[PDB]
Amino acid sequence: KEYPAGEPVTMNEMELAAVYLQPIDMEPRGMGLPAAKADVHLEADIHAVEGNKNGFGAGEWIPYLTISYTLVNNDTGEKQEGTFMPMVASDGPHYGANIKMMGVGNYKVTYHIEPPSKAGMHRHTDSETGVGRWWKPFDVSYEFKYVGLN
Amino acid sequence: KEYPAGEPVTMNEMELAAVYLQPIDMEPRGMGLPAAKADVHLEADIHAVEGNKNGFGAGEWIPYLTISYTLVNNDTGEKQEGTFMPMVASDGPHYGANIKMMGVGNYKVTYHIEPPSKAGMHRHTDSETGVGRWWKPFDVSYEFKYVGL
Ligand SMILES: [Cu+2]
Ligand SMILES: [Cu+2]
Repeated sequence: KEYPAGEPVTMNEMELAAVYLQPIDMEPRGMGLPAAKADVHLEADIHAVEGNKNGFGAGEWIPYLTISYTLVNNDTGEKQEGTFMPMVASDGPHYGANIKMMGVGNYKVTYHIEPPSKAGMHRHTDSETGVGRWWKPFDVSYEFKYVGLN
Repeated sequence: KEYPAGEPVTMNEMELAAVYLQPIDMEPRGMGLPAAKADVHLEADIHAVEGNKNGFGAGEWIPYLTISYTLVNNDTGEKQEGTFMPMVASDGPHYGANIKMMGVGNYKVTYHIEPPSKAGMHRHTDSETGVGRWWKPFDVSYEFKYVGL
């Protein structure tokens, strides 16, 4: 049971979507909220589309991103902020975190995305094997209605 | 991927090959060997194969690995230790480094490989979407004859 958070959007030759699930157990455990103390596992789903200039083929996961989120309950104004961790689940690698939500309501979440160069991935720059410069850091936002999972 | 280094190995539901090519330029050339001071760019080409239990589909690049190498010129006995960086080129992501070789001859290179957990990748362990435990760190070796480029 996976829940869409807003609509996927394409920016910088990547398709970027936000989704959530019931809370997960992660290894290493003890980092972040345990499933029992969270309402959802929120993810950033990010893959190359056709035309990617940074060396990724269409559909490939984009690794080494640094992603922060700012989550606002629009009904109350209460917010929370954090960073996602890279992880892998049975249908592949993604970025995510367990999240305790802030009640039923209309939410907005914004993901601030930093390119792979900022977490240790290097690019070939020669004419023979090289790729283009990385895109500049950017934001994407999603609006969704949270009603709980049960 | 220009010059194959030995034969690919399939282990831990990954195919692992070594290749080298001419020295390349890297952004921003940080802690690494400049192309003008190197003989080759040596790479680890590592992708999941079918039955991978760690969440990767067939042919997918394995990200977040930590890889070091031990390179031995078997003819002279001279040894070199170093590490690879994650790297993207026109044909996709890989791990590699510019390397100064130790003369022409028969070589062995061993890659020492640590799983994505060491570089900060977490795993779902839940029943519905969880994956198996990571494999333990391991070595893969390649024998090749280096004659220059
Ligand atoms: Cu997740
Ligand atoms: Cu490289």
